Amino acid sequence: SILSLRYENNHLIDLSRYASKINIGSRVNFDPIDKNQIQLFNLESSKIEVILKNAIVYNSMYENFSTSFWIKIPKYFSEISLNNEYTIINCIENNSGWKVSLNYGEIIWTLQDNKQNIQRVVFKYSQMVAISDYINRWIFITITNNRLTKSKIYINGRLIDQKPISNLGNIHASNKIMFKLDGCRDPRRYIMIKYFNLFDKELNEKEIKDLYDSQSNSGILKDFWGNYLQYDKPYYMLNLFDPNKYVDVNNVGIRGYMYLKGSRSTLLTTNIYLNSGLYMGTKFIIKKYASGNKDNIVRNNDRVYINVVVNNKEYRLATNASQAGVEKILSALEIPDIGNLSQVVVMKSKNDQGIRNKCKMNLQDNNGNDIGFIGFHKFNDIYKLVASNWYNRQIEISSRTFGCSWEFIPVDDGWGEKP
Ligand SMILES: [Cl-]
Repeated sequence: SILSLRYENNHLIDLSRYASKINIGSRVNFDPIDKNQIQLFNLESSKIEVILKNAIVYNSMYENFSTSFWIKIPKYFSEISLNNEYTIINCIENNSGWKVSLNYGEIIWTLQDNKQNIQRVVFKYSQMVAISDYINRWIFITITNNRLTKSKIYINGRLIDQKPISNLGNIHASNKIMFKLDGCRDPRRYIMIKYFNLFDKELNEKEIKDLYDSQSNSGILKDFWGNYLQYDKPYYMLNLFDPNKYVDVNNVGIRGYMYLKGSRSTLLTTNIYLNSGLYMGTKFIIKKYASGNKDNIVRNNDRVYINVVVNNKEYRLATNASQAGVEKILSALEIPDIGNLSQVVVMKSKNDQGIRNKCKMNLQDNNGNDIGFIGFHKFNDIYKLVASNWYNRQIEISSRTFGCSWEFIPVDDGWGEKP
């Protein structure tokens, strides 16, 4: 790349061979979990300016170029965000160049030539959706530009929009890239952004997929928002196969069980959003099995215990694998009475090919034999949580199955639901 903006040591740096200078304002926040996760507020002092080396300033009718980054965009909460396009990444000087801008439910790429001809490619996402892949979740952006053909915008490696640009003439962009919310009327607006890159070519579909995969951190489990999953952090649970239900407990102890039951609440602000509630049901807390590692990030193949919170008390997710049948119904046990019940969970973030997939939880007995992935099964018209090796086998012979994929949802200020 010709620009690779990364946090190292105690500063943002360009890791490219150009080592372009970076000026940060006083109100830029870096997430302590991973300081590559940059937070920009709607404040004049919340800005990053890259001073491009002269050699890489864009001034051409013919040179191809691309950009990639990940972004997490908080839910739009009120009418003040309608019909308010605001720049976030600015490389326009003297009315020519490129920029990334946001609006209500949009990510916009703009090219402007030196006669002020414009082309825009746009990603549109709805806030009128039960459970969104995009609202307040880290998503991978890629924009490519071939001066003889098309601009293209990709989301998570998938082509979303393309437009011809061969009618544009000379584009003379800024020698500065300004990361800053410019013209945003929502005082509480922020963005989170990571892994910004600029490339002096049109990336192809394979390069885009490979960049998406390589930047996915796939040896690390992720929460619903795309942040690293953590130990000792309460999470509300979502089963991806039956997303309108939430987890509940039918009594503590081995003679009770955990189950999925309908129906998520409705969150609404008239004409702004209409979503399923996410802060529902029995919270789970992931506990370390292994001694000796201070780190609170949950990694692929980590062994864990799962604690369940019921009326502000913790219990242990567990089962007696001796019960009849392949599907082992899970219970919330008193921790002092866990005895030799099966409770160790292997956490999984990636497939046999090292590609990220949704969180799976493989229950093992105390000898480390698989009891199976945690999902659910219907007994007596109730969707009880289970561990079942049937899931493991289906994955092993198909590489795909349904019911044993989960999301962990912590409270996040980009979502705004009241718990
Ligand atoms: Cl504990």
